[PDB]
Amino acid sequence: KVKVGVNGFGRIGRLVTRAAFNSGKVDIVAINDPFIDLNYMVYMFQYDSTHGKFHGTVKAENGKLVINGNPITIFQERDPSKIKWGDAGAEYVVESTGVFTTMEKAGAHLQGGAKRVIISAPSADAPMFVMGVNHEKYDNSLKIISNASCTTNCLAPLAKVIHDNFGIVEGLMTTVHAITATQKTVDGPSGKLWRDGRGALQNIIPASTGAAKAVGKVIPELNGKLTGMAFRVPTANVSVVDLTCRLEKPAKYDDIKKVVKQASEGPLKGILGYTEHQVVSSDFNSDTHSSTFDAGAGIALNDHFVKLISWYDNEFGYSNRVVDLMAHMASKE
Amino acid sequence: KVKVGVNGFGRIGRLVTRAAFNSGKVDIVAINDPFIDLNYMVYMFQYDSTHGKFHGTVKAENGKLVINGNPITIFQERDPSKIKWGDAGAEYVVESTGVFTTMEKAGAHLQGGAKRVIISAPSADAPMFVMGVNHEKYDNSLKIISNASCTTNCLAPLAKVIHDNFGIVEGLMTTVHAITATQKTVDGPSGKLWRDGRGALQNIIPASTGAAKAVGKVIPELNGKLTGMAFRVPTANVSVVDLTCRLEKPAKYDDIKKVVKQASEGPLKGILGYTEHQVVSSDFNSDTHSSTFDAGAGIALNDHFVKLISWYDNEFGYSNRVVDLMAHMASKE
Amino acid sequence: KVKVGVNGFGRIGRLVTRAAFNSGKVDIVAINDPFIDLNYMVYMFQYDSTHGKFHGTVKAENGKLVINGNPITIFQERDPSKIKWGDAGAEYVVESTGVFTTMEKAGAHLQGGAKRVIISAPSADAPMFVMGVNHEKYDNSLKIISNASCTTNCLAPLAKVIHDNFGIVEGLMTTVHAITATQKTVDGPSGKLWRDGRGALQNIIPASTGAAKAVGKVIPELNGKLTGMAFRVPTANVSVVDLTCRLEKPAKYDDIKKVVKQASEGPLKGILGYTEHQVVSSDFNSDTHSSTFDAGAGIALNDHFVKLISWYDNEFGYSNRVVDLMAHMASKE
Amino acid sequence: KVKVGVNGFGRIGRLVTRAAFNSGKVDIVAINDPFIDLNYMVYMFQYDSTHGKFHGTVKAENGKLVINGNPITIFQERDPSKIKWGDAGAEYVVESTGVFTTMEKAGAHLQGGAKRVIISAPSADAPMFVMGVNHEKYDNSLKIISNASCTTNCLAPLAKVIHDNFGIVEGLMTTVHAITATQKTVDGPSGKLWRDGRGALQNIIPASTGAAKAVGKVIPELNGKLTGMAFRVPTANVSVVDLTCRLEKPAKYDDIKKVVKQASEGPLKGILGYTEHQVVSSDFNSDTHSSTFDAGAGIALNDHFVKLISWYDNEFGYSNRVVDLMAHMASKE
Ligand SMILES: NC(=O)c1ccc[n+]([C@@H]2O[C@H](COP(=O)([O-])OP(=O)(O)OC[C@H]3O[C@@H](n4cnc5c(N)ncnc54)[C@H](O)[C@@H]3O)[C@@H](O)[C@H]2O)c1
Ligand SMILES: NC(=O)c1ccc[n+]([C@@H]2O[C@H](COP(=O)([O-])OP(=O)(O)OC[C@H]3O[C@@H](n4cnc5c(N)ncnc54)[C@H](O)[C@@H]3O)[C@@H](O)[C@H]2O)c1
Ligand SMILES: NC(=O)c1ccc[n+]([C@@H]2O[C@H](COP(=O)([O-])OP(=O)(O)OC[C@H]3O[C@@H](n4cnc5c(N)ncnc54)[C@H](O)[C@@H]3O)[C@@H](O)[C@H]2O)c1
Ligand SMILES: [Zn+2]
Ligand SMILES: [Zn+2]
Ligand SMILES: [Zn+2]
Ligand SMILES: [Zn+2]
Repeated sequence: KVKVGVNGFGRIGRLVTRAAFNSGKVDIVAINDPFIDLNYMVYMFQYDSTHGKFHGTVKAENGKLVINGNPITIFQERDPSKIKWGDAGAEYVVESTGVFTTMEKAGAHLQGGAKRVIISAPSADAPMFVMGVNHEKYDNSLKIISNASCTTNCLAPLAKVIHDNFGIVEGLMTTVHAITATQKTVDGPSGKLWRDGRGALQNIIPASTGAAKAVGKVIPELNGKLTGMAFRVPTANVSVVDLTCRLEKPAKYDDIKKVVKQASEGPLKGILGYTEHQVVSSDFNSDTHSSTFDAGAGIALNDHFVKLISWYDNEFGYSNRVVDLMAHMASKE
Repeated sequence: KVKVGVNGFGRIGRLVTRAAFNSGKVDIVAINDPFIDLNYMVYMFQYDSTHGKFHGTVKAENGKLVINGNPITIFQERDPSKIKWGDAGAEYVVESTGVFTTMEKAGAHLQGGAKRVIISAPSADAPMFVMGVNHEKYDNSLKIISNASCTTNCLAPLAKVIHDNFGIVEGLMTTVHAITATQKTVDGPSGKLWRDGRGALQNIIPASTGAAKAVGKVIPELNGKLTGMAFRVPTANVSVVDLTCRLEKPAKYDDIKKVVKQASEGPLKGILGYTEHQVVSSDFNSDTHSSTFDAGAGIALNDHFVKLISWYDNEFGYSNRVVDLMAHMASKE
Repeated sequence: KVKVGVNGFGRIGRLVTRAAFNSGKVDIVAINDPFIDLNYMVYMFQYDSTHGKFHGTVKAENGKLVINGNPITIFQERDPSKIKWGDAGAEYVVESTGVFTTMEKAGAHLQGGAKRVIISAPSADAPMFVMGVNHEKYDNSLKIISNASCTTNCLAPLAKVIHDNFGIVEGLMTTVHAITATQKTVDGPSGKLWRDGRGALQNIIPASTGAAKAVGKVIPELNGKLTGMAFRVPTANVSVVDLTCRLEKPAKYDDIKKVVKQASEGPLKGILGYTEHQVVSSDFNSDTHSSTFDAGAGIALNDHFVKLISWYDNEFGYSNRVVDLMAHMASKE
Repeated sequence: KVKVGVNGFGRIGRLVTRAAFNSGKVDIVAINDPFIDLNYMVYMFQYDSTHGKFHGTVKAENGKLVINGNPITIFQERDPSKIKWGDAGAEYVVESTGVFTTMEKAGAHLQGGAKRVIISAPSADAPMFVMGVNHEKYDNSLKIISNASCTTNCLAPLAKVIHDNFGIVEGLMTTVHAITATQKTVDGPSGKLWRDGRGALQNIIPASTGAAKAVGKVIPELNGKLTGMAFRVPTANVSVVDLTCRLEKPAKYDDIKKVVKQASEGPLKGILGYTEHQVVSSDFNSDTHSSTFDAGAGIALNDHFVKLISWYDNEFGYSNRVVDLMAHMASKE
């Protein structure tokens, strides 16, 4: 129902578009990318090394990108304030380039007639939402918002359930994360982040992440109670979170399993998964959950100190949450 | 000085043999491996995908393996009780096949004339030793011992320093671990451990490990205070430990850095390393430390709750510790 | 329609089973594998790192493996002459273990009541067949046959078309081949084939193959005119043939493209594919063609000397050809 | 003797610098790279994922990069015509950015006082030289020259020997090539070469190359007689050439081995290697040969039609040839 524009046709832009057409919850009507012409867009959308060939039809016709017979207007503007979203009918714009994450910069899309802007990344100052956690705090006065990061969307739903039931005193998170586009095939320049320049095929690479701290924004009672770090490893997709936390109320591991499984079947269905299967990362490729609790992999030292494991398709889970968030916003109009 | 036999000419058997000849601390005089004949041993020892070509000479001569001009008796026995270690002059035997890790099974080497046996792996019942941590507890009545695991040798020196200075109330460990010979190139059978059969090149694979619990055997005061788990990831060598612990006495992260650095320059020199450089895993390939604390990668939530990161070459550090252990044993005879 | 037993539930056994149910062309009614019990079979068949979760249902019930509601008798015999195929109603048996590839050994399945045996690998003595090339030479007198290799199934249909139209004077093939189960995660023992023991993740590994020579068996006119070799590279699936040949009749590259495309739309439809897209190996993952000609990738030096490139999913193409061969056999009785 | 500046401190720029300090044949006195400042250069030079830590000392002092006690002037200019090479005493400049490969663009270094320029890549118009093949055709009138590509340096020495002894009528080349810095970690934009944008970890990627045709420039008698293509595969370093050629004179494979071994021990020593060992790509990491003939890997169809295999460390062999070529140029002044 709501008509959507996508700024950037990178991994996130293309998979948000894919999720939109797969789920049908929103209608994509425009895309902007200065570095990718129409014929090339067709190729990049249709073929995907990680998620396979698109399920449906894609073609160029009359200067438009036509996906499942739905024509999409293509822009090639470097300056977001110059994109004519309004003339194309785009109401919501997904800001997925990674370089306009502030209110100031993302807000440029409004000048072109966009009504609201969803930043598909953390923002220094735009309000952040995580589906299943605080999305009900959204309201119509908000024209520029953020859907946080893939890792925060993994951690927050699980932290919510654990905190609601047992109370997190403090927690430290590690994420073992699949490689991304910001990394390098061989040792190359990454001036602000030296480790991240090192060859991605050859190395386990430690990295900082604000994702754990960010959970404190979407779950205010956990402000200051979580932090963490990441390791990048040479897999193409799917990542995993390891949350080590101290609990205030006693929590037998079997009681933890019960409340997570109950959450996965009710209010967080589709967002927080639960499995007891002997899974490995490839079993979550193209999985649309934000977070899937791995009952078998986690371990408790005692009833107050536990390590909890949750898998996430860092591409597909997040992409589908952007769509879900827009669908929720549209329902509130 | 002490003459050594190696059972199992694998990753660890070969690299123990390299360490012995590179350091000169022990003399290898016999090798048994029923799945590698003499001419094949020359090839497997000389060329190493991970650590490069052997620096030295290796050839087959008169039915012996000759390394740097030293002849080595070669056995081809499946049954360890049948290996004639005594005839070859092997006084200590490194049990590095992976399949004889109880005192009962490893003790078979005594029937062929070995005086002592060092199991290159955790043992359900053999006393375990970690160089720098409890090796001075070894005494001459122990004919069969264990050098623990690569992961225990990483965690224990660091845990020793943290516990000695601040005390560890409780800790949970994750290791991000390189692939090993027990894993599979593509999805295949592993009936006792289903996740471990899944393709190692494609997957992040959670795995159980007793390594953190074993730290409580080499540091008795930590008995019951540590446990953990592992993720196998697609790198051919070098692993990393992530220790999340609660301290009984408060420490600023700078205090922790100070005492670890001091330990690495003094009593744990060569065993525990310390760095502030922007390292990645390949920077530790062929590094002979048991453990190298990564000061920049770690993070503290508060003065009592911290995540400490330490790197280890799981092949090369451990192999050198096996040699160091035997040298220390021989000094006690 | 024909009822089928599978000996060995491995990459090929499982994917033959998956192809049978996906296509519906034969009915699997029995499976034997001593190293994978019933509950483990469910897991190994349902989850696949390479091809994703099975599209359908799989469970254990009443001692049977049930796939899409169809019950399958499960055997656990090490000795093929003891498998009761007849009692389970299996008429054809796919011998996919890799260790019974001679007529003498594969013939053991006839003792337990199977009528015909199809060896899913080259055989020293069983007649070999490639669908689209010589399958019409099959006849009802043949009780034990071979479906050749994945590489032979890629090369032969392409060779057939080129030879039929232009005449191959001589040809040399290279295949760049994905890793397989016979390879090793780290440098390990492979006594008959030393290079194949070297770590698969770390190495390009040259290997001998009789695949090109074997084309001269399924296309007798090409006996002695083709041979080749392979390079194993660190990808989990999908391989590619590079055929360099001298042609007797002049052949502009556009003429080669024309006759290959024509073949792909006619007698070889589903076996030999044709593309002009800018493809890479992952675009062929789960592609059921034996061979897909890459028009853009090949190159001609002149009208008589050309290099032709053809892609193949070595797992899925071959599996589907085993099923197609059995369906063809069944149509003759 | 000759003093050298390096433009572009990348894989080749850094390894040229390493090769220069290791061999002592030339003196590096200046480096330009606008994307790598002085402190970062220390780090990038000292640590190398592929070739390990620099053996020697490296530090920043007084605004100079100091390698083994030798100070190097550091420039940060995007525009090559603005680099003050003369002031720094740099007589020859290695042009290794990958973006100034024509004589007109590379000639910009003369404006800042360089005397000669060596392009570390093929050039559309600069004369190309391969050490051991046509470097004696260099003369003092050539102020801007090219060292060709890594692949051309592998193929040309081998082709010289084969052509000299047996005569190459025609040949077709495939190179199975390690990934490079121009490739992408995950599917991303490569608008001119779509396949090259596809994830390098996940894919075998076909690519065009002028390397075989270029052999016809450095060996004029082979003009028009060779072409070829490449497959990029997921390994971080070391590549291999597969040369399929028709010979005019009969050449038993043992005779081919004889004359290649002879060349490797005499006129082409240090450039063309020869092995009969069971090698794999990692055995050539940091190998300084341009080309190493793999006797056991090649195969003959008959006396006039053969496939010859040669390995090359695409980073390290080539970097050493750049240094060798500059020292030879200096000897002609
Ligand atoms: N690889 C590491 O990082 C590492 C580190 C610490 C400890 N370990 C442990 O060392 C031991 C060996 O591990 P690995 O990585 O070297 O494995 P590996 O497979 O590379 O080597 C084991 C070997 O022993 C041989 N062997 C098998 N059965 C034998 C028998 N009956 N008699 C004699 N030889 C036999 C095999 O042919 C092979 O060479 C294991 O217990 C392992 O858990 C490994
Ligand atoms: N994987 C490919 O790309 C491919 C392609 C074409 C042909 N092939 C051929 O198919 C055959 C199987 O190859 P794979 O890739 O599936 O290897 P695999 O290791 O995955 O399969 C072998 C299976 O056979 C089982 N097995 C072993 N011994 C057995 C016995 N006595 N009785 C019953 N089952 C037994 C094993 O448990 C295993 O599951 C080989 O001959 C191979 O050359 C493989
Ligand atoms: N890597 C190989 O295997 C190999 C082998 C032979 C030749 N080459 C060729 O050598 C050249 C460099 O290749 P590479 O693999 O080292 O790539 P690279 O990306 O690792 O290095 C390029 C370097 O040049 C720098 N640079 C970019 N623009 C610059 C500018 N205007 N001025 C100064 N520096 C600039 C970059 O920061 C980078 O450090 C290319 O032409 C390549 O084709 C590469
Ligand atoms: Zn306190
Ligand atoms: Zn036979
Ligand atoms: Zn019938
Ligand atoms: Zn000084």
